[PDB]
Amino acid sequence: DVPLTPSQFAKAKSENFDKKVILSNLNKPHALLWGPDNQIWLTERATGKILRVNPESGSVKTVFQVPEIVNDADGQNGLLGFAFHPDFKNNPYIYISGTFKNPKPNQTIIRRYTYNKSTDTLEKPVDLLAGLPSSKDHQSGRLVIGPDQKIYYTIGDQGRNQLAYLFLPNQAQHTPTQQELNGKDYHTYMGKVLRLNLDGSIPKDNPSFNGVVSHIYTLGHRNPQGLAFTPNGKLLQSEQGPNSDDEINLIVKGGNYGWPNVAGYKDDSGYAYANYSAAANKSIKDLAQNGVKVAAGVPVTKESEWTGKNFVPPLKTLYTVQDTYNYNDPTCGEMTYICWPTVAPSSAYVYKGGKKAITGWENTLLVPSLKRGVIFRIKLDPTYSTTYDDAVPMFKSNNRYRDVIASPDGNVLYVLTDTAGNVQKDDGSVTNTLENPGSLIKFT
Amino acid sequence: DVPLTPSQFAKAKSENFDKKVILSNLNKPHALLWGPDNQIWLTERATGKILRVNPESGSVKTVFQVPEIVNDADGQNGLLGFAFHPDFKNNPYIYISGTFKNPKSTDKELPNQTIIRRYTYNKSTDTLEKPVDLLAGLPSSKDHQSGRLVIGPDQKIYYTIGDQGRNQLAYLFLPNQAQHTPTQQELNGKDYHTYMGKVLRLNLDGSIPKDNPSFNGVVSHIYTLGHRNPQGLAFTPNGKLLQSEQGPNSDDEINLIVKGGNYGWPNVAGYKDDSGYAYANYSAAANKSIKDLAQNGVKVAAGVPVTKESEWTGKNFVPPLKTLYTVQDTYNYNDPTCGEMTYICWPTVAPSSAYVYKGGKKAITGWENTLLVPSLKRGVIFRIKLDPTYSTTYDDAVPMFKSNNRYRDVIASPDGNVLYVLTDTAGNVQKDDGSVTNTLENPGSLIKFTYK
Ligand SMILES: O=C(O)c1cc(C(=O)O)c2c(n1)C(=O)C(=O)c1cc(C(=O)O)[nH]c1-2
Ligand SMILES: O=C(O)c1cc(C(=O)O)c2c(n1)C(=O)C(=O)c1cc(C(=O)O)[nH]c1-2
Ligand SMILES: [Ca+2]
Ligand SMILES: [Ca+2]
Ligand SMILES: [Ca+2]
Ligand SMILES: [Ca+2]
Ligand SMILES: [Ca+2]
Ligand SMILES: [Ca+2]
Repeated sequence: DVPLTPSQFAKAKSENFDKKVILSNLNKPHALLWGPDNQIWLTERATGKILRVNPESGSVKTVFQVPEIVNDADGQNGLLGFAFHPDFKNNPYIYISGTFKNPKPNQTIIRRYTYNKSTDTLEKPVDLLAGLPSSKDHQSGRLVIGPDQKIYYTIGDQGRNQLAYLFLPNQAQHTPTQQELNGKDYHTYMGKVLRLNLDGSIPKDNPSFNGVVSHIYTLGHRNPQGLAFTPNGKLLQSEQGPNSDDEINLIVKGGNYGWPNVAGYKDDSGYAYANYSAAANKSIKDLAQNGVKVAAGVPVTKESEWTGKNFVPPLKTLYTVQDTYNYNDPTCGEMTYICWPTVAPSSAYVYKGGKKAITGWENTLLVPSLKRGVIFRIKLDPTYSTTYDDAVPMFKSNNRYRDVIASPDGNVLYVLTDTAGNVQKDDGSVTNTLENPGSLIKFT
Repeated sequence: DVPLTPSQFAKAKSENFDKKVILSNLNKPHALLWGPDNQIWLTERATGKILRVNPESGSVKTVFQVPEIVNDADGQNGLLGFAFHPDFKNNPYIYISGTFKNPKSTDKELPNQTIIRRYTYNKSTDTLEKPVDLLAGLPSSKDHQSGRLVIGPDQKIYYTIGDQGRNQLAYLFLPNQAQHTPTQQELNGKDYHTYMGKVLRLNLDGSIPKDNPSFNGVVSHIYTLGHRNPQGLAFTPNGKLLQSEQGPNSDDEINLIVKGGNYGWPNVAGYKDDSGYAYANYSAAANKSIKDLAQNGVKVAAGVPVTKESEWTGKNFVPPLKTLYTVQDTYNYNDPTCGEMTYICWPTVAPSSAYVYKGGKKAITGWENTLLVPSLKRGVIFRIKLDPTYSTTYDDAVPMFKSNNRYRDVIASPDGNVLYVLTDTAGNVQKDDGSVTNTLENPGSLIKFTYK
């Protein structure tokens, strides 16, 4: 898609909705879910707390706090995954993923907790899968259980080939060896959508890569923070691209999603793969022009020059631009990245409507934007095969939307907001003064 | 997708297949189908003939010649639609569409109508009898007629009807109707002028299906709108409707036909990316003596209104699964390696058809869930892979059977180890070096390609 202008975003205030803050003092609220008790359960990434807010009153109780969660003030790590069991009534289990120190600097662990209604807390912990990659960047961590009862988990590319991890060789394309996988060497589990049994083991019907079946379901992802199933069993996803091509992808078994060789469509438009991990002298500066304009010494590969297999394109990109696009926009003062042709999707929620269904939102995908302070409504067709028209921005505000769910009746939306950060105001300029820090707000 | 280079096309020779010309010098062979009698049936667009060929022996027989078929030697009109009834044994019906004089016209060009008609096949007499007009009075012209006709899993006739070439070449100043929809009043008087650049869905008796999508309040024969020249149309085993379509100077498409979907033509070619194309409305040109620069709307003569794809106020837009090809605004549409024929070097392939490879007891390795797209101007058969559910494409369109021929249509034998293709009798094609020729290796031919 084509970038919306600062003007277009500013006029997307969603006047037709009543805004109402439920919670205010929250420490990096990450994910929120509609609990099996008709209560909203959210998480705090830094602290590892699992709250339970009464959606009708706003009363909150700290159910449990995941112990030893590591969190870098400058990072995206901490308590990440968070899901319930499909049949909670009969199987009261909660699934999470978090950043924990690795005695042999950190690892990522997918852990199952056992819910005790009597004491109303989490007990009997079992590690489903550990030794997973960890860094301060692009951890992703969306954890959902599918219609097949499998754990679907997104694990980012750890931020390799950019910023702090500029010269680390991106492994979104890398797959494990039978020998490594046999030694629980999950170093390849970067930029992947994992699919695992409820005991952390490898599903026997998982896709094969290099003659090897592992926990990998799909590959070639950057920072896929959005992951949600549709009423008909399809897997929609939202992902963060580089200076461009944030995506809405349809996850399919064994599908290769191109990162880092391809950002968005394979069109050689506005992005080229500049591999800094192969640069001669590692002193070379990343010009931050999305690979379109690079410093001498860095091997650049056109997406069209990629010799990949099973490449699956996005259903939509926010946004795709041409090579003439200016990645240094003066409108964003110093924070030049906020003026990049992206929206920074923090999640992906599939709106199931209800007896109070918002009119015209049938088969829509809600995608919250961090940097743009909007929540996108992406309409798809009844079969969830394609998108109709564009991504319509909603609830414009000086806030960084982190997640979003809807009530059963489906007339009220609950969104989480970043405790702090940079967001684009009504003009093209930027600010770090967030209107609603670490909050759970409700739109009716 | 990004355009292949002449050299990449050139090496797509396909040595892994045996090339064997069955027939030659057919009169503008258009569509071929695999008959129930395990014999190959093909159509001759100009003459209106229906030929039955013996796959192994090559014996031809003119089974039937559709009477009054109108065809301009220079146009894309004539006998178009050609389909058998799914259960041909119980229901021996052949469905066609063709250009016929319209006694009820009021124009120069626009003197013809397109008619979807049913024929009954007589076993012992071996010819088509008892003709039944199902839907007549359909738009007609020399350009973009499309005319693919398939019978859907729902027992409905699905038909592609091009935008009639409006807004280009000989119809440059005619207002494109791809996005237009019929009023009830028009539907009552059987006025189907708006049936342009559409995928029609109609009952077998030719009436409007009660469960057809609505467009601006009216349920008509329209299933999907906003098409240019959709020559490819084929159902996948799981009921999905795949389609191939010709774009302007760029953005040929592989589309997934979705009920009520707006495929955007002419305001959008390929993705809504505002890249390489722009909608220049020549019918609204200030001074109409102006010329069409043929630079895909990026650069147009003075006086012609131009609307960006992003400025398009349309709804239900469905983007293509793949574009052949998409390029940026800096693209040079005046490519000197094609010289006098500046159109063949454009980032397009002129997809001539769309065939779903169903495999079989001798299926080709790795061809599961593929879509064979014959290219006219590139002399290749693109093999496009999709996932098992036919939801997405895998990788790019791979060129096959490179040759100085205009591939028109393609099918596979039931066992799946041989491909049968039709080539144009005359026309332009890109040579291995990127330049143009009209010297076709196998003019109006029926070629069989057998696998390893
Ligand atoms: O393209 C951008 O301008 C931009 C902005 C932001 C942002 O504002 O937080 C992120 C990203 N990109 C991004 O790629 C990304 O993976 C990301 C993660 C986060 C986050 O807060 O967890 N922000 C962002
Ligand atoms: O862009 C092109 O270079 C190009 C080439 C050709 C061709 O080679 O026939 C056609 C077209 N475009 C085209 O747009 C088109 O609708 C078309 C129809 C036909 C045909 O033979 O029926 N060719 C072509
Ligand atoms: Ca980004
Ligand atoms: Ca991708
Ligand atoms: Ca791209
Ligand atoms: Ca064309
Ligand atoms: Ca289209
Ligand atoms: Ca376009």
